[PDB]
Amino acid sequence: ELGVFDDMNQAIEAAKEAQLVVKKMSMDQREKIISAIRKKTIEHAETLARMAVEETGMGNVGHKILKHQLVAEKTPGTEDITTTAWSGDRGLTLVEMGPFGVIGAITPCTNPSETIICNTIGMLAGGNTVVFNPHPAAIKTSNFAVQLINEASLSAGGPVNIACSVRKPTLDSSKIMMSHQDIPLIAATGGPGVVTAVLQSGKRGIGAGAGNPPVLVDETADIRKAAEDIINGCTFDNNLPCIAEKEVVAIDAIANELMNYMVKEQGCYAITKEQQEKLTNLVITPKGLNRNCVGKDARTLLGMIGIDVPSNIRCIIFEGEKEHPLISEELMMPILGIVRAKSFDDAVEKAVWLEHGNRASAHIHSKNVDRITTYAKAIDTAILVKNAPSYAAIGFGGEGFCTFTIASRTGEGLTSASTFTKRRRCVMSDSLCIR
Amino acid sequence: ELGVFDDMNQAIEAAKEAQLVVKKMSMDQREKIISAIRKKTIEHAETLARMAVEETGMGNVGHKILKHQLVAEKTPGTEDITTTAWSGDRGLTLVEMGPFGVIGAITPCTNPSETIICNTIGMLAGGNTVVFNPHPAAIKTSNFAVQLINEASLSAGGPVNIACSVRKPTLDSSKIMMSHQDIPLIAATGGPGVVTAVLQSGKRGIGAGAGNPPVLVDETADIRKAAEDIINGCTFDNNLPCIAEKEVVAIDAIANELMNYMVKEQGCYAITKEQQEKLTNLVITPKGLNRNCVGKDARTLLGMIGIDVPSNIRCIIFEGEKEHPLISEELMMPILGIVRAKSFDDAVEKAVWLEHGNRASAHIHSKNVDRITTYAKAIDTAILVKNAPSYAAIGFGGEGFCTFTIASRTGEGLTSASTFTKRRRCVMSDSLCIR
Amino acid sequence: ELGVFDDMNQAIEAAKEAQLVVKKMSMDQREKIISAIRKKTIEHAETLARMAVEETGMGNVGHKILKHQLVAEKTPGTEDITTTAWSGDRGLTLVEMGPFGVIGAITPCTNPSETIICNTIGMLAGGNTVVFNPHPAAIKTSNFAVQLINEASLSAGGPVNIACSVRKPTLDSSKIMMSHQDIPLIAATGGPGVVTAVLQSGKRGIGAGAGNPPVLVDETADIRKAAEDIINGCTFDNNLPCIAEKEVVAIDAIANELMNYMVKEQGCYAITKEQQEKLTNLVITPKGLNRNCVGKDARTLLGMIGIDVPSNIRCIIFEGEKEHPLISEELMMPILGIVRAKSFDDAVEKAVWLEHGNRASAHIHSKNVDRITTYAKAIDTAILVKNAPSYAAIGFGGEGFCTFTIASRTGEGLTSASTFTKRRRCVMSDSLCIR
Amino acid sequence: ELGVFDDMNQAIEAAKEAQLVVKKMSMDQREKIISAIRKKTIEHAETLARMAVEETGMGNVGHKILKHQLVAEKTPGTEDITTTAWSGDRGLTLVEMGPFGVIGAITPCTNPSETIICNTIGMLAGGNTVVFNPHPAAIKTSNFAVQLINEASLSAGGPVNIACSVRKPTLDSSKIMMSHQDIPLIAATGGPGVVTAVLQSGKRGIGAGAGNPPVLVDETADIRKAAEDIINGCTFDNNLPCIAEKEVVAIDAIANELMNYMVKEQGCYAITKEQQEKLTNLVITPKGLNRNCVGKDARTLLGMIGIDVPSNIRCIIFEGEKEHPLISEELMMPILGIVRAKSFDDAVEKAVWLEHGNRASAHIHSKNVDRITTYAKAIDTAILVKNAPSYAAIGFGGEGFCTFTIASRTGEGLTSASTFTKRRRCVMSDSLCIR
Repeated sequence: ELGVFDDMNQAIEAAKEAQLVVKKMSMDQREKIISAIRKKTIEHAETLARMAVEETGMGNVGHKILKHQLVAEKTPGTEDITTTAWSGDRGLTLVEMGPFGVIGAITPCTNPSETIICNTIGMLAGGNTVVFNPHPAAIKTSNFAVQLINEASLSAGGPVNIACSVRKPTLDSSKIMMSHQDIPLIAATGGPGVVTAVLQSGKRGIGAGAGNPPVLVDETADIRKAAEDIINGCTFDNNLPCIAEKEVVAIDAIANELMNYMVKEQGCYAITKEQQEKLTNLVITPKGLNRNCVGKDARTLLGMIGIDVPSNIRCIIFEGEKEHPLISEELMMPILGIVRAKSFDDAVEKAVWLEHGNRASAHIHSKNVDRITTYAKAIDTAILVKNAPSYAAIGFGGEGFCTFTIASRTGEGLTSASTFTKRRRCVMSDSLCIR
Repeated sequence: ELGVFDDMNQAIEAAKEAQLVVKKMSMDQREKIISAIRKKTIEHAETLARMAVEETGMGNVGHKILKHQLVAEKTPGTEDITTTAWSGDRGLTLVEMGPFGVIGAITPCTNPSETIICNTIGMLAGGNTVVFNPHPAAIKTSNFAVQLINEASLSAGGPVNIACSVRKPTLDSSKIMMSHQDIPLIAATGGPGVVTAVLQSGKRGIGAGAGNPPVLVDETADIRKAAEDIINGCTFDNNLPCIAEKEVVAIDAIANELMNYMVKEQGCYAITKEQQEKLTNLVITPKGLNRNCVGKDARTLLGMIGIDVPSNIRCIIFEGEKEHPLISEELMMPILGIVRAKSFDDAVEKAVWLEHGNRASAHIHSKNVDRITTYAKAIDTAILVKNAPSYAAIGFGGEGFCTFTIASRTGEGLTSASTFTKRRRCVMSDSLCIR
Repeated sequence: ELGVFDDMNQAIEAAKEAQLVVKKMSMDQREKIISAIRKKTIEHAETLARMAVEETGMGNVGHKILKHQLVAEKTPGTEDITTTAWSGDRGLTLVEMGPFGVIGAITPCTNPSETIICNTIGMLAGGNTVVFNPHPAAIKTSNFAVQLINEASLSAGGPVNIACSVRKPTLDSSKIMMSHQDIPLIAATGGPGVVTAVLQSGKRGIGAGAGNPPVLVDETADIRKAAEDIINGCTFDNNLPCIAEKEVVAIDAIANELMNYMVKEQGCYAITKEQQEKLTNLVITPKGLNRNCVGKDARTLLGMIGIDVPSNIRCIIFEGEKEHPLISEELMMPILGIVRAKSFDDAVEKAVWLEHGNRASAHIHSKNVDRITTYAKAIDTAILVKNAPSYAAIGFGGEGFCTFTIASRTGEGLTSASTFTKRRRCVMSDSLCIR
Repeated sequence: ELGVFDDMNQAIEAAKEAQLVVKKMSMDQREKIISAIRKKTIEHAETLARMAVEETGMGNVGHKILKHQLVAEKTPGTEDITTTAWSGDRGLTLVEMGPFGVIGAITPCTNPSETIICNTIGMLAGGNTVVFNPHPAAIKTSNFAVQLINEASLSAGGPVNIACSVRKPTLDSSKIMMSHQDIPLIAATGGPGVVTAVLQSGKRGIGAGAGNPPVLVDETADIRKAAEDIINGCTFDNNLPCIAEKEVVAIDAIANELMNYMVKEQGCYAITKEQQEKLTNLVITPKGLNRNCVGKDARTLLGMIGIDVPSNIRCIIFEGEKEHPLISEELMMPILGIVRAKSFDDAVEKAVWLEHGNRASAHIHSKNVDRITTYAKAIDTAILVKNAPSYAAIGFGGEGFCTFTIASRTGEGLTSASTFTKRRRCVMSDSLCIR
């Protein structure tokens, strides 16, 4: 299988060879390989999507197809590689973005192939190659994505092995990456466990940690549209994405109108105190989160606690305190609690507890510039969406490019090609200021 | 003593308090505190400089005074904090540079107070505070710099403790910083030992590793000016700075002219094979580098092996192979070997071995754009100076700002305020595109 | 008198000589001359201000002193001159901002010395010199400013005649500028008559035309603060500035609260229908605008129609239709009509008529992002201030730099040094891309 | 015929209607219409090219096809429309690029359809429409291009009349454009006569004046490659383009080698003093330039003075003084004199006379950074190409985008969408700085 290897040392070596050609390739040559990856991704997004659902049991196909199309269209390519110039009496100074080399990447089972392909477009654009240690739940999907990219590069004249992976990811294979001297950067896209581990590797780690994104709704909001956007956003790929709304905080005065709209127009099903407890018991085990529930549609989750509901039901909503464990905990499930709030200031405090100091993602619906500003300042997230669904944050219905590696922990924010370069200052003294 | 504390947990706590005021300070308020730090630095550069020489035994006062003046003048302040905007049908998207929080910093005995103050200007500009664990050889100097900054902030209305330090740095106090949960970023300015250690901390580490900067001189160079620039650059603060030229590679045809110029006009003293061996024996011990020699002027080093020379001698030069240990090893001494080369291509290969894969700093004298380009591409350093002394790389006689934390390992290059921020995307959907 | 000449051909020649030195001056040399102009301006703003009031009869001293301090502090200098770089396989391409040469400038009697000095800072920063043909009402003031700048440049090592003027401006002297072959650019800061004339000169004309800036206030606005900001803005330097609010459009529901606040807290005096007609008769003559009224404080204007009012009265307000000639006409007087509006959409239409297709300046008080966006899009002005006084538009209490030459007609917007340069592309083929 | 009208007032009105839809179109909608124009241009470049040659008698088809493909590929679209943001304590300030409206354009018979289409892509990207008054020699070609664009916009959902023209251009129809109140900007791409006329119109004129681009070759140049590049560049589309090399200045020592290479490898034919005089008599008439010679290939021009030469001859070269009228005069003919020069400084002086103060285009072959810098500074052109053919200046084999409207006179340089917008500052006070 193309770009896939029996072990990590082989993956890294192959990748290191290809990178010697990649660092000397023009922008035009890289952009061709990248253009063919975009094309290959679109052509196979149906295959990639059903693979992920079939292998992991999570998410759904129509949303995963859109995810893959967003990656192909809006992931930055070589236009993201830029140069700055200062010139004056003392000459010209240039600052460039040079390659790192072979980058290691650790990728999730939620957006497995989206991450792999987004990372590669970016990383390749900057003259890097990349070696993946994919989540073992999504290994087939992941290595299919890898094989696609090499197909795409083979199509565009080469080289082979711009992206490599291993046939069987383990912890041993990931330990070998993180102590490999040929690898100076690792991008970690995953939970806190893996991110922490890369920032202990002795290499620079770009760390995409977790979150619990709240969405604030105040009384100035368009409430009908707020309902629509929040469910759309929460339920996207069955709540798998890190950015998706996972709990609401509603100003008291409009909280009934919002929730009403949610039931009556957005396919929401309000559960009783009783039903809340059996669902909590289901989705939160003594072992932590229920892997069998993560990324499951709401009809399926309701069905699992013996509640039969119409096929047009797509989200479980209820009103609860912020400590409610379906509210305080990141579930990656179309399960959305509403937390009622006395005041905007109380709303901000509740939202901030709920975000859990992650400074990952948070959302607001308000038409009031002071309100937005207040919330923005206090919540201090890598991402803030105002009056749209969360996925606007990655260019689905909002300005800006797509990524799947949001580096909230180590601070690079929404990663692109430029993230994965080294800065190089070039000082041409006392010449080449033409003024 | 102001900003200085008995232990690291106290340092960090004080710093964390001040940062709560700093993150809500305007740019104008930060820039005032920064303006007063610049002023305080200039007023006390004579004191800072003689302190460093007196405490460490290294460098010299006139050059250290200039180093401090460069920091005050050319370290970026709040103008380095920038914002990007994308607007279109789907609204306005902003990307901002938000504070990290309390940054930890580990600083050297070579440019102790320069680093402390440069870091602080940058870090403060971005809404951070900073806690230092200074090199223990330069603790007095370092903590004097710290106390100055708090004086400067006290002068500008507060707050106290924007920069903190410890009375007695140790390895215990640095371990406490690197495992402190209140600290998400550490800037490490030092050798590979300390940098490696911060990249194992579980936090993002900005890593300023070591080097061995070569300077290539070809036959198109202005040779008389190349002589002048290289000695000036090599001998600056007795070769302490990471960037300074520490070995030459000369195209054979002009190597005699260069070296001749060096002796006859630049205060160089050519040593014999005999004298080379006693100096190697002196400056390289079974314990590694001779701490008693590092940063010593050439008259002093010559004197230590019983060679008496006129006061106008400032650099030891000789012709040798690249493996010669005064040539291959970073000495931080005004000791500069010349390596003769058949051809430009041979010159590039020699220079590349000598740089030792650090991708730190390298230099060239050539008037030929293809030559410069060839060398630049192959040497791939964070810094490349063409036809000037190395310190042009930090704005002394070259375009661009000053830093003392050149992050060659982790890839941020010449650090400034913007380095020490987190990126924040703000998506204002379907409003505030005024076009 | 320094920089001032008997005739325009002499002015231009002297300016052309100085420019030969200016185009070869470093940024540091220009910035020194500029730094001394900033300093000289502050030191003499009291003199400049009382000169203008005393010579023209217009405005007031305290506000003119602040105007001059804004120019000194916030007019961009040589940091406004920037360079862009594109590098790739085909080499390096630079784009620079090169000088025009000798720029001609035509300046107003409202902000005479502010314009002269702002233009010069900018123009000098870019390697130009400048020749002024000052408004004849403010010739003394204007040529004093000129003489100051040459004093400032003399102080900083030269050259003399970076700014020149004529002892006696006329129409003949301005015709000679506009047909002078040594002058490729003219900046026209004045009414439509002079701007039109420069755009007929055969040279590039940068055209700062007139306006009638409306300020919209809706029901979401902070009304008490809206009152404060609008009077402060309208009455600044007795309404002389082009940007200042000159009429209000108020959403009906809060129009009484706004106007009430204006009378009770902002020193406003509401006039009756009767009093409106005698003031209209006063300030609008068969000859057009009453030169004896322009830039007069409200107590003085009220007094002129025999209405005695307390010294604490600073603005004349009344409610009227938009066609009311104190509302529809730019008066440059602290005379501010309020136009009541059924709805936001009606408010936008009224404001748009009132702006008169100038696309100059307009203002809004609203906390609603859709409202702001709607208004912004429809009014389409070079300048839009939201929830502040108009002078925020030039950095008094708002982000961004200062100018006094707002080129609304020819489209360059708020002029700075970069405006007054020529773009130069430099294509270095197949070299100096170091990546 | 689509977008073409019987008279100019109709053209302008139709254009003004379409622009009301264009100013409210998203970037995505504009970029679709633009994408279809790019596609339509490529599909019909063979038709456009042979039309121009057949109608004007000038240039050649293979080069015109490449010209059209460069326009389609490298003319900037809506990515050229950008936004700047400043945020701080006082809020957020945005600067946008808003539409002008209906732009008038005057276009040449040399690159008729290239100009029309390049202008339109740019102008449309910024929310403008455009009305053309095409050169009457190339009216069919020009109006075919116009009709294509409307075809392209019709294909992409509309609107019709984004570009308009007249069936029969005259001076009356161009006078009506230049005095039309619905038109605030005119782009003039043509000789000095038309540019001067637009800068007398009372509107902002963007003025693309003429030139005489010299190419300097010194002794450090790659001479064989210099020969190749200069002929390729000079002879491109039979020397029609404004940018093309039209005379050489050669350092004496390598001038024979260059010229030798030109004859022996580049299809050059050296003419005698005798033959020079009959060609001068041919191509320069008492009426000025010979319209029957402009843009004719060298075999044809040689043939016209009775000199029969092989089909492989593409350029007429000779050695002459700089005043030689085939050297000093812009001919737009593959006629290239070599001017021999004592020294680089003499070479620079000769080149500068030859450029004739146009500050249009100039070229150099030198590997020496000080040489390039010296020449660049003294020649001060909108365009400078180093070591490539001139057409690198527009992205054929050099970094940067394509244009056909190089505004050398009025200073905007290489025009793109951003040129044809008005700047708009938006000051959001004391809100929407999220930091």
